[PDB]
Amino acid sequence: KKKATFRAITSTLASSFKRR
Amino acid sequence: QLTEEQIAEFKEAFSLFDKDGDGTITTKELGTVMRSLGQNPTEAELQDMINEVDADGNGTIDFPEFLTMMASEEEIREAFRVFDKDGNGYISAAELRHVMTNLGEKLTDEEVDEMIREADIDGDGQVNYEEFVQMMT
Ligand SMILES: [Ca+2]
Ligand SMILES: [Ca+2]
Ligand SMILES: [Ca+2]
Ligand SMILES: [Ca+2]
Repeated sequence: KKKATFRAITSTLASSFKRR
Repeated sequence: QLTEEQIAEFKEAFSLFDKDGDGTITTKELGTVMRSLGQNPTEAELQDMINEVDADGNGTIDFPEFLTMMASEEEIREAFRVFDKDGNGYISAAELRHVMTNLGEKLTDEEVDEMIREADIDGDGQVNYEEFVQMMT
């Protein structure tokens, strides 16, 4: 189950940090 | 080509972003999510985040585009710090619960424990940085 959710949050964070 | 189980899982993830349940993630919805995680992306950065994954160029992420997207060190560290709120080096069930709650997902303690268990490798019942990295890599 929510390892996708835990991953999705982390990935979306990583995305935001990328374009700093 | 994912499994039925996994798609259902990602559908659950996608629903955290689609606040109005209309099957589309807008910039405003992504912004809400990001601020609930302690971030403050600009209008332009939010468009950019959407643009990287947007297949039909319609302004928004639908469910297929969400999945495709789910295909650095400092990025992973910065994300770990979001969850590890007391900075002790371990993401606790309580810390995961807090983050999920602020995302608008009120989980039972059992559901919070299962999410930790999935990421926990050493079996101490918490997620350390290395386990967190593995989860992502
Ligand atoms: Ca929506
Ligand atoms: Ca779209
Ligand atoms: Ca902690
Ligand atoms: Ca552990």
